Amino acid sequence: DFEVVEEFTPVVLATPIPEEVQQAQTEIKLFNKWSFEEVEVKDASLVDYVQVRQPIFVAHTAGRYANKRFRKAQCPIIERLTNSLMMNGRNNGKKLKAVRIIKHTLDIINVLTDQNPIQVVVDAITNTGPREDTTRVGGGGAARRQAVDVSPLRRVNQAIALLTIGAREAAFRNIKTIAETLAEELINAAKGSSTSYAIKKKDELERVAKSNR
Amino acid sequence: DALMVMPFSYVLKFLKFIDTVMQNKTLLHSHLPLICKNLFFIIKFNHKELVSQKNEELKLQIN
Amino acid sequence: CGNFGFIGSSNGSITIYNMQSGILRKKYKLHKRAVTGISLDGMNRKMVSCGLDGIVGFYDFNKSTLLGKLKLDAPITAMVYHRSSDLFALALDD
Amino acid sequence: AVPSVQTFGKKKSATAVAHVKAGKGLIKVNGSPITLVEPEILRFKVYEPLLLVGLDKFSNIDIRVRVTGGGHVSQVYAIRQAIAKGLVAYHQKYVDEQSKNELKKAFTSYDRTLLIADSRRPEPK
Amino acid sequence: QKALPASLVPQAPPVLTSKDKITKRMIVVLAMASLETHKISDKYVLLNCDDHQGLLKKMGRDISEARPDITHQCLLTLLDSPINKAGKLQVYIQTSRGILIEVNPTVRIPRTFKRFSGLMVQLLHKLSIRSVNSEEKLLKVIKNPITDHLPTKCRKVTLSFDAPVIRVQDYIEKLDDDESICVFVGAMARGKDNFADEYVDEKVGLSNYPLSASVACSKFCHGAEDAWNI
Amino acid sequence: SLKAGERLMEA
Amino acid sequence: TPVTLAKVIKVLGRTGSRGGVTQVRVEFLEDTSRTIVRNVKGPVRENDILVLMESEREARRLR
Amino acid sequence: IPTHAPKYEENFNPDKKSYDPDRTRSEINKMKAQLKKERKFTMKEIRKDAK
Amino acid sequence: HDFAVTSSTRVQIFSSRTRQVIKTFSRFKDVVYSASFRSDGKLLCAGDATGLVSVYDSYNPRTILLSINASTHPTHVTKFHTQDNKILATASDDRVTRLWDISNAYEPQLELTGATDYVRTLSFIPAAPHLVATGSYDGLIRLYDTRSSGSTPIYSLNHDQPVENVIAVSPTQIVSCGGNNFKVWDLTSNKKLYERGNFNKAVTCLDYVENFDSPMQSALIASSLDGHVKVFDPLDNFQVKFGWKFSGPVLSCAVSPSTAQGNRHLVAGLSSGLLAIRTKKKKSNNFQRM
RNA sequence: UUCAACGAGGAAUUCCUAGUAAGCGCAAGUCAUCAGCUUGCGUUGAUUACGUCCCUGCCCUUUGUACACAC
Repeated sequence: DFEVVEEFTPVVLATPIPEEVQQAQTEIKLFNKWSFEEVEVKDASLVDYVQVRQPIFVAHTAGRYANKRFRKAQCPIIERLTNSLMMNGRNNGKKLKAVRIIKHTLDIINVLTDQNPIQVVVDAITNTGPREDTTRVGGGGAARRQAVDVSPLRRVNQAIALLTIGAREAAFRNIKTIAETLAEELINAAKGSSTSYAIKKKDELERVAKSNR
Repeated sequence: DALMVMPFSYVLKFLKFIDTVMQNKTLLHSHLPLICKNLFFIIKFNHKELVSQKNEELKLQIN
Repeated sequence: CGNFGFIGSSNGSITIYNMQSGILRKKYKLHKRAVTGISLDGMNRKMVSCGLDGIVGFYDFNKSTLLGKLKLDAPITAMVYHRSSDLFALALDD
Repeated sequence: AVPSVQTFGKKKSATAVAHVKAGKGLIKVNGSPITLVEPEILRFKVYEPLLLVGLDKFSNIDIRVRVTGGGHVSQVYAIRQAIAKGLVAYHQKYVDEQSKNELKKAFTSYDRTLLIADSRRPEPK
Repeated sequence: QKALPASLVPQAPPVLTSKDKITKRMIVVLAMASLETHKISDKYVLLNCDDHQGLLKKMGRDISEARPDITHQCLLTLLDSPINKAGKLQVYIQTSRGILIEVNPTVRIPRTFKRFSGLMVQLLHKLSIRSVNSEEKLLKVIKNPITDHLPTKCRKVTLSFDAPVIRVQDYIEKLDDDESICVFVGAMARGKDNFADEYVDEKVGLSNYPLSASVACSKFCHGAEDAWNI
Repeated sequence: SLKAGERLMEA
Repeated sequence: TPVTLAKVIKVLGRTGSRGGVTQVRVEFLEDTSRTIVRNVKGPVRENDILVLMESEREARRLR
Repeated sequence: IPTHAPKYEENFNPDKKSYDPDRTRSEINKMKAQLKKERKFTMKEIRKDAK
Repeated sequence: HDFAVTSSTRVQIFSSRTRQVIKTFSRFKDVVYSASFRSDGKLLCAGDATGLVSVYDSYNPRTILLSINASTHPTHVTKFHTQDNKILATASDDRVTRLWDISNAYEPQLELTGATDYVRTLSFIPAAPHLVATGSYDGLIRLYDTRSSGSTPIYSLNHDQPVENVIAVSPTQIVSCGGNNFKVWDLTSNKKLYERGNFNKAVTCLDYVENFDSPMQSALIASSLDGHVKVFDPLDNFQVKFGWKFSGPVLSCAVSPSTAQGNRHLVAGLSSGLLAIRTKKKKSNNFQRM
């Protein structure tokens, strides 16, 4: 048929480079394990806000996303998960610890549910983000709520927030750690099991909006 | 902004209002540029939905 | 662009060298008999080769794919690419 | 006597000087190889100037990087910046300009902070 | 064909708190309780309708609204109900001054009134009360709003007199296997039953008669016991 | 206190 | 319950909305000509899609 | 459910401290607070009349 | 190349090149009973005497991955599926086995009941992945199609003695040991076809080897509470070919799997409280240019 | 064995928008101030607004003037 030759000598270097590292020059995988192609966002209106189309090697892109309004809609969603994981007074700044426990939770997500953990966390985002909410229409403070819709950036924000703080309180004083509780949370949120803090909170917010619609 | 806030059902009854008001030719001629400005902004802003409505009543109304 | 030179050998293989530094960049292997015509777009985007087995191959150039292949009814002896109108003429054997 | 090229990579207070010259293909950061650059979770931040363009660009040149200052992550960002713009400058000066701006296009499509830092800050609102 | 449990010796039920937002339970919220303290010069008291002529009128308020006796006799009824012994209930109260108190199931509220008054003074000023056996902390002032502490799947209803009357047994077996039930009952002497409009999606009632507070609590508890087979 | 737009809508 | 998707075509300005809530004008995707005025909670801009649990309800102001 | 009895003091007063059952540690805490306030007042007064 | 030995209240992974304990799992509360590796060899399930299946990952004893709380009775056998990866079959002293999806580890995805006394063994059929053969102390190897209800076996094989183990040799034939013999059963025809009773006391366990470097193309070895472990050749009518005698009653045995590629092992753990391993092992550039 | 406090702190309240909040240590001790501490210096580094006058306030204008066109 037709084939292109574009290297003309088997490439060998003087510094020995590991075989999986030099295998990573044909496709960029997260932590050299998890592929970014065939990772779709199975809910439209959240594609163009959960970003999985520039593959990365680690969740530590030091780029600047907090100086325009919707610029954090194209931080990769693994890194948005990581950044939302490193928040409380105890664990502020510790992005390498957050990256390391994201690596551990994607390994154990894959070893429990034998599928792509990036696809699992993307399904967890698109199942967790609430599609309706209530504002408090004031009237000076008349305690009545009015149901509003909710924009997709707010849905991705509140999805990552619900998932991460659900993993924190689920790891609060049990035997499991943050990596294992976050793995359980992301798996249950991906399949949508109503056993997770995150989609129970989504179902409560959507049900209250349905109530005082 | 007042003409952009209102939805298309209120745009259709605004067209009914203009259709009735240009039969009384007294207050048509005393408010011609106001009627022209409001009506042309309304259908220029709502043009995509207006040309997808299918009703001969509104077609005869526009004519 | 002046960057690329294209060699078409009698064993049917186009090699693309860089004119500045003189080294092999790419090597397409479509034909099996002698490649008698190579040309490229004015925008370095699609190249066109013709061999004397009577197939005109159309390749993308930036991506290294082929866009298509068209089998004529005679071995082709010469190509001339008019580059502004993107029309090339072949002197066939018939 | 040798064709050689020197570039600089900077983040906050780390700074990395990379000398690129023609050779056999060895990439050495602070004397040790590139496969020893700790904190070992950002070793792929150091690797991505190699894996973005292929090791066949590095098969004929040897790089050495000297990194001072900074912390762990500022040093890996200085290393990757120095390696990237050193490969670009070597292919500019001693290989062809078409491979030069192909390398610039690949690094700039990944992130242009491999080639241009974000340097002077803040903003007084 | 089905075997026994491996251990027939009866364990005590796991006492539930706000640190367990998973288990199905019954929350009872005593709203608009009258729990305020005051100085005498030398002495601190809890404001009654009877410890004063006009301390409440010097504070501005009226004497009919200083009734801690009725939240006392609701708390006694809820914590002597069998559902509390079975461990399917916890009691939150919220003062009319906006102070939320979490009440453990394991507490022994004192039976006479002024013992409860002296308990409420130290609870309101030390924000915490330990046991005599001092191993856990079993009556404590916690942070508003109550929805931070209620379980994540929890239908929140309120109790009144002017509402579509239901039956507690079929109403509780309507809800599903992990949903709890948070019942805001008003511990006023009188007042509009709108004390929890911002938390509640269903306002129901239990009788066609003017129902007292602890009688409403005991009615809902006995209905819950019949619905959960206790 | 309404504003333009909703005054015109109710009218 | 069948849900529907609706793309923003215009963020309505100078409406007297309550803060943190912005009115918006969305057209549908199954018939991309008819619009409806909704009012959303988070940050919204043009040509982004948002999810309507119902579409039988026009939005008033909030205030 | 087990049923514990609540520990609390009778005739509670927040402004008075708790009644410690030791008269030689409550006494040293009382007189530590006493020397702290009297030392602070004393040296405040002597530095302001020095001023 | 590694094997896990379940003693009381710890599980030790030994290496197949040094035969020392590389890693050990000691954080069980009661006697740990079963410990098996997943078919990918990535994680390790252990059933415990309190009915708490705990699955760690192998080669990391500190990360307990999930603790399935099975029956209140002791859980005596825990093994993953051999075809599927994300289902784990645990039978217990509750006379009911359970299939658990390890994602949803709260309720069992299937509850295989039907046996009257003390189910002590599972097995999976090696080509049809819907087919679970379970064995209990009343005889009566039940076996279940998991697409059906699952509370009734499709058929039952009457080993007359209380079975101790059931393994699957072919996709068709399975071998059950219990009592002084073992029997083999064709599974497409529901029918016994060999029985060897060459022991004195009860055969405690079996396992099976295929395609390994051997004159024997297949080998079933059997461990039998009197000291003996014997190897039977499935191709000439399950005739015994070799045996070892040990210093006490042998409670469990295993061999290195079919693709061992190195130092090959036969291990037998005794009821005396000790473990017996028998292994078989395996100038100038100028001058060169001249 | 059994007689004080305490397991992340109520009501309220204050501050805060990118190398920012927060974590971390290391130095200095600069005529006032500070060592019951103060000021530097680097290391790690986010979440959420970036819209709106609906609430609370503060401010400005009410001839368009300044030259066309337009309103």
